[PDB]
Amino acid sequence: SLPATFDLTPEDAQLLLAANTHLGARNVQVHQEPYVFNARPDGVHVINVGKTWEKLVLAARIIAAIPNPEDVVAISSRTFGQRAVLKFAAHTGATPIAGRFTPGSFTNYITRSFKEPRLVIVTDPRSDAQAIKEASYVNIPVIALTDLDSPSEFVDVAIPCNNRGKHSIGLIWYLLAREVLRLRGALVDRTQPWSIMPDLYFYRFP
Amino acid sequence: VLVQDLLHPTAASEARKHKLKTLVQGPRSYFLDVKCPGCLNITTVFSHAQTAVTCESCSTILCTPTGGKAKLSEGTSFRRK
Amino acid sequence: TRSSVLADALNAINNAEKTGKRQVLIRPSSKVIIKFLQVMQKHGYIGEFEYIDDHRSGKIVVQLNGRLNKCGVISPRFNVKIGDIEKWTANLLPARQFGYVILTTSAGIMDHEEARRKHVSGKILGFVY
Amino acid sequence: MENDKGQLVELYVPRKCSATNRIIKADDHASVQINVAKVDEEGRAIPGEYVTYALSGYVRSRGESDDSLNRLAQNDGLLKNVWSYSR
Amino acid sequence: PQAKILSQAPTELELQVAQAFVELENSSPELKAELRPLQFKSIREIDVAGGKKALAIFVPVPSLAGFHKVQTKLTRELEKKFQDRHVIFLAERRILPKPSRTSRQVQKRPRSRTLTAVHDKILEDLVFPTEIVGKRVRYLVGGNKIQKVLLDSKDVQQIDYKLESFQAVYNKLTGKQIVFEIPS
Amino acid sequence: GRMHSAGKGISSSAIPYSRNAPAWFKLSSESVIEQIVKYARKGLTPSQIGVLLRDAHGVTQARVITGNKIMRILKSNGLAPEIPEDLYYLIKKAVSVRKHLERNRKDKDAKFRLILIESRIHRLARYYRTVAVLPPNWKYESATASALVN
RNA sequence: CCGGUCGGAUUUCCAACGGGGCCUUUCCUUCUGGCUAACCUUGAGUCCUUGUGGCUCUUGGCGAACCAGGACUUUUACUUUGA
Repeated sequence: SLPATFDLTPEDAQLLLAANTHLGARNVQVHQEPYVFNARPDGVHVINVGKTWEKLVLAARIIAAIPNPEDVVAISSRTFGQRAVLKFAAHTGATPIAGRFTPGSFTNYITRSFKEPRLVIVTDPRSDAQAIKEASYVNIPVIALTDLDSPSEFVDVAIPCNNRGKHSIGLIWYLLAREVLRLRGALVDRTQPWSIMPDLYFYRFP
Repeated sequence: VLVQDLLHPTAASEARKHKLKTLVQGPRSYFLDVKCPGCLNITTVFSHAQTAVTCESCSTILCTPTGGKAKLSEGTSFRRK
Repeated sequence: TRSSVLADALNAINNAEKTGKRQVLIRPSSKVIIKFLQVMQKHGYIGEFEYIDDHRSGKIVVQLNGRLNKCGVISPRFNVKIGDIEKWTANLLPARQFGYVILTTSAGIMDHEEARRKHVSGKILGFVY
Repeated sequence: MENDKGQLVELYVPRKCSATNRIIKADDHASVQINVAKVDEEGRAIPGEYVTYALSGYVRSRGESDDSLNRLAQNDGLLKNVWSYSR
Repeated sequence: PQAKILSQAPTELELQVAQAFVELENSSPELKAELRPLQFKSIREIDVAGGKKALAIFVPVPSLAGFHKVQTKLTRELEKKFQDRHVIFLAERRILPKPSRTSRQVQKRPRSRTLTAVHDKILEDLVFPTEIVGKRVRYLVGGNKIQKVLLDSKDVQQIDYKLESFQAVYNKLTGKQIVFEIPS
Repeated sequence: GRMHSAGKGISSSAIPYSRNAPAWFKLSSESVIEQIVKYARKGLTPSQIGVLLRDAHGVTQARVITGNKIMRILKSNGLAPEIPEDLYYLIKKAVSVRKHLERNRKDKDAKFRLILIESRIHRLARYYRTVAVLPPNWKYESATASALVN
């Protein structure tokens, strides 16, 4: 129930294999074993990219199904993501969170940072679980950017990535940000490429 | 996993389980058709055979037994069953 | 060592439906396992099942819906008279309008309403709700 | 539940889960419910239509949530070739 | 040649296959010795779902190994001789009943005459010369119960077109349902 | 789980599924039933026969190629031993520890590994007496250790 | 369902729920006597379209209900109904 315009473009995957985002970590856990294509003799495992795109259009079919586009929240605490969340939330309208999450900010409405979202999008739920654990109290669905060392508790639809590279963290926000606009009607045609350079979403320090 | 087809398991994982604990158990041994250069005759032989056999005519050693599987001798050929 | 086959053929079920699975694997099968199962299947508590055979005593693979709270076994199979079903049934079962205790009775293995209108009695076997 | 005359006499019938057919009570505060968006022939999204999934409190805590999404979604034609029965 | 191959069975429709028996016999000089000393008890005819019929031969019991050495190269000879048929080779077993509690004691019946020990053999001859590698019995929701027979994967090209006819004869003799299934 | 021990391993042969001959057998039942008796005259157990038959002449199981078991064949041809084979091996094991004891006396240990070996013989002997393949006055003793086989 | 009515009939059909019966390679295991009804045998009485029609008369084959001699046949536990 999604036509051939929703299929994987051969030009699109040319980016991903260039971006080195199909190299999982060297220790699978027991829940993410469907996502592994084959092991390399070096010691690394190769993610199935045709799976990581098939569970990429699904998240955008959830993000587009919300009334108010400021009820999505996108969080990072690593340095590598906390530019990419901002330009995501810039021209979509989500309420970004970068740097430090303060504890007790989805409960305890006497704080000034109090929020009551409809989704939560996290990057690295190993070193981020305070937003995971608090969302469990108040019926908040969640979407993650899962590696193969990722504790996948409380986490619904789960984009398989490589959370070690710098392009590969940024790019998955970009393709997600590209796709969410196409569903809204804010663009014109699926087949035309995105005018913005994808290097904008990266991170750089002098 | 919570939902799994237990009745039609994949053949790539059945090869790794123990001899007993597959769906319906069975052997993982076989039989060989070994030949000696001299007598040029055939003799069937077990794979993990635990006695050192010899040909009935060319009284020459064929398979030394040890461990878990028999090691064949040199200067000979074989073929499965 | 292994004394009752049925007693841990129903311990394998609810031990893997408290964790919300959908299928289990029983080993060995029996003539009295299958008929205990065939009375939890004409009432809806389980789905369908298949019988392997491997020339020794087969295994079974059962499909579970969502509807069992507990199924069990009573291990000295005592001797229920006919005035004494309703004291066994006021103790084992959660409410007066559902659930069943099943019996081995001289005209087959059946539940306790089915044994009322045939007017028989026998030895106890287990319960289901 | 309904009396001799016929009318329902509960307070109000509660929501079954969709992965394990349990029952979700008024203090299951991790009981997520998730909508996805139907699509248009041009490739756009209808703003008013959904497909709804309800997941219990404890299929999430063990971590079996996302696979239970892929199992549930793929029966409704949302995905193809990402989940496999015969594991 | 006419009353030979039967055993007190005057009926023309196998007398002609007895006539068909000697016609291949005398034209087989290297075989007519070993095709000679056999017999068969009786025969029966039944219709299949392929818009045609089929034949079932009944042979006296210890001659089964005698028939099996020649079983292939006489089978299709009647198939080209008589049309729209399928010939099946079955033995002829005997089933003693089960002694109830209040019954007069007779000699104790050996296992080879028990009702579940004939039918599992009555499959095995019927699918000659390929082998069964496993079975399953399936227990449905509507109180009905069908089975499933895993066959081998070598000579099945000789037999694959008869699998619908096989469900006819086994249903008629017993009252059971069989779905043949060949894995790879 | 190993009577008179505390080990728990499991390692047997696993009998294959088919109850018929393999397709790579090219002999007769008559041309193989007599190699059994041809080695019985050599004075062998059933146990040594089958392993010698399998590793040399390719018979997987005499149970399926001939209609009977080995001991049934040997009983029909009168080559059967008197005492049943397993019971005899516990006896011969019991004298070799006994013969060690006439040369050793400061072994408190292997004294109490003989009362274990002897204990498995009364277990075996009750069963053989009850099924009546031993006459109901068969008894084992230290004097009958050095009498019936020795 | 049907009420049909100067609650009870139901012409009449349906769903279940328990019970017989035969047939399927397959249950009391028989015997000798009466013995009663019943199919039939040499064959008509009986009265109805005329009958070796049955009903039933006569010889004669029997299964068929009941008494009487049997005739032989592993043994318990439990449960149902009776005195």
